[PDB]
Amino acid sequence: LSDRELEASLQAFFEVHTRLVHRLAGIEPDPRFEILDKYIFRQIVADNPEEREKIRLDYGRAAEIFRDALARDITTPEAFNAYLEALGPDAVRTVQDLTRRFVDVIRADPEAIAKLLNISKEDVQGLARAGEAAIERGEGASLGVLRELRKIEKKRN
Repeated sequence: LSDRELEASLQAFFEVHTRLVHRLAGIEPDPRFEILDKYIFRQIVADNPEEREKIRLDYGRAAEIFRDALARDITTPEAFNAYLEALGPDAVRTVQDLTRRFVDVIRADPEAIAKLLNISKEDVQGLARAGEAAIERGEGASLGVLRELRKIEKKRN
C-alpha cells in the first residue's frame, strides 16, 4: 500500500540484486549498494505515483530473473546477457528498463544521493558515469555503480 510497504514487500529483490551484482563483480558485499538501490526505488515510485504498481511488478519480475541467475551461478555480464536473451524479449526489456531508471535517478538528483552516502556531488556524477559506461559495454548499470562505489571508498585511506 504505502511506499515503505512496497519496498519491504520487495525485500527479495534487493537481496538478489545485491547478491547478483557482487557475484558479477567478484567482491565482498558493500552494504552501501543496497542502501542506494533502495533509495533509488523509493524515488522512482514517489516520482511516478500513477505508475507504482507497474514499477512494483517490474522489480518483482526482476527479482525472479536475478534469483534464477544466482541459482545458475552466473558470474559474467556476458553469461547473464545470454541467459536473459534465452528468457525472451520481455525479460530483456524488464531488466533494461530497471537498469535505465537506476542510472537516471542517480544522474537526476546527485545532491540528494551525495548526502545519503556522505560523498561529493562529483562522486555521485562519477557513479552515474560509471553506470552509463557499463550499460554501454553491455554490463548493466548496477555493476559499474558498485565498482565506482568501491573506488570512491578507496579515498577514505
